[PDB]
Amino acid sequence: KHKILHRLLQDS
Amino acid sequence: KHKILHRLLQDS
Amino acid sequence: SANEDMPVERILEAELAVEPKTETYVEANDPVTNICQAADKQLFTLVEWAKRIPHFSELPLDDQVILLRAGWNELLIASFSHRSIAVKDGILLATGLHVHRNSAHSAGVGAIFDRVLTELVSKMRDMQMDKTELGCLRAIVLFNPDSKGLSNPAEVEALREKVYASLEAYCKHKYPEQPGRFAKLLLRLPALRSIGLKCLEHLFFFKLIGDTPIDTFLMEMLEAP
Amino acid sequence: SANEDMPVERILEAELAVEPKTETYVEANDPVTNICQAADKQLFTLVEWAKRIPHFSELPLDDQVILLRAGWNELLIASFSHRSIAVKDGILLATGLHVHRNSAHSAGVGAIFDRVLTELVSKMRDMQMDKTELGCLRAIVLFNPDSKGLSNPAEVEALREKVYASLEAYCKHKYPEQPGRFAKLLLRLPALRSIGLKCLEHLFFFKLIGDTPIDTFLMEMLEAP
Ligand SMILES: CCCCCCCCCCCCCCCC(=O)O
Ligand SMILES: CCCCCCCCCCCCCCCC(=O)O
Ligand SMILES: [Cl-]
Ligand SMILES: [Cl-]
Repeated sequence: KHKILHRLLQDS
Repeated sequence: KHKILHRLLQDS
Repeated sequence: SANEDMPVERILEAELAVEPKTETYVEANDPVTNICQAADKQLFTLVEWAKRIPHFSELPLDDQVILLRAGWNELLIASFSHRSIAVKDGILLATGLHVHRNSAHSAGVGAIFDRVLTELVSKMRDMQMDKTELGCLRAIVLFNPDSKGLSNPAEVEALREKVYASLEAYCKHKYPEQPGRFAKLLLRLPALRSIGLKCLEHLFFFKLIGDTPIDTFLMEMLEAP
Repeated sequence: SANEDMPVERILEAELAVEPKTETYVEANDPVTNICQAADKQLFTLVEWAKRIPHFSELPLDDQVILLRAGWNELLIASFSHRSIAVKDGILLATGLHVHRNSAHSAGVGAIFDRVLTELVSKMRDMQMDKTELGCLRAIVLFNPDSKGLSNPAEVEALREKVYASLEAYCKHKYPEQPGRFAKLLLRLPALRSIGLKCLEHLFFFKLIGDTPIDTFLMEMLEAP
């Protein structure tokens, strides 16, 4: 899952 | 307390 | 040679980039609620910190996720502990709140609070641990090759080794009169691990009892894999 | 200089003095019962080991007690882990019994058993950790200045520093081609701490449920201070 963490890691 | 540990540490 | 593939300058820059701007602290109903609000806030900042550590952003996304889920609690504890060397019987939260020893004891979390002060804050203060050293210890924690599920544990091990080679060189150059300093830094990591485990046990209890607000990112970190 | 007040020769002699004499291992109803019987046996041997570590016997008796009560579980885990580098999917107990991965999983302790194999045994094997290095890591664990209630934590800190100064010198002399080796040894201590905490949680559960025999010395170590 880890929705928030994936979103924050993507955003460059 | 620690009866066994005290006994084993004393014995020289 | 150490410094070039993992430069301590970049690790210090990561620390300095994410420092909170608090002019004057004030004492925190429940300090545990304030600590949990600060932890949620600082998880967002932790992701920004990790992106600034050399090579972290080049790992596979799934491995970035595993390392931050494995490390966040120790990473946050190391940060607030180092921030707190400035006060005598308390911790400084990133929200600009202070939690006094007495407040923590009065909230039923005295024992873990005392471990943080005695094993981390006081020891960081006693040796004047600097921000480069803190950053390097945090980067060692982040690059944890024992984290379960990594696609390539050997590449994380290699990044950890580059950090500790760079930290040792930094310590020998800056503190040549203290040949034991590098070992002394590393030997705070078992205490950090133990304190992190106990803090996570508390947080799971706070979630279970349901009497402590837990915001969305902190809640996500408490979810099963 | 390091070596003279805390000689690695004496730490190796302590290791070699207490090694079990097992010619041929055999597979262990309940492997957990066999592990608990071996732990009780090895607590007696641990006291003899600690007496042979330079300066330990010169500490106040109450501080000797605090250090062994704080450290025993990590000390025993480090020992059986290093003993087990000789086998591929198991651990070798001091009683001459082997516990296979499959036996541990079949007894409901698979997850912790796998952590021991992956984070300790395999890593000790991969780097060919030697008995001098093992002995020094164990002496660092024994001399834990964070142990609560010590009469003079600074003297225990000083003994720890003498061990790690001696270990570093030993590593530089014997393994000069591996400049990272000393750090790599120290960086097993957080995993050892975590695995020790989880093993102690298991042992408290085994005591609570009451379905696992726990002999007198192991029982005494599970008593409140
Ligand atoms: C410090 C005592 C712990 C009290 C109860 C356990 C809760 C665990 C929280 C640990 C993470 C805290 C993060 C603070 C973030 C910060 O302000 O820098
Ligand atoms: C190894 C998996 C653990 C299974 C359940 C937890 C029990 C904790 C026991 C840890 C101490 C074991 C000591 C063995 C002594 C030895 O033979 O050298
Ligand atoms: Cl230490
Ligand atoms: Cl490591």
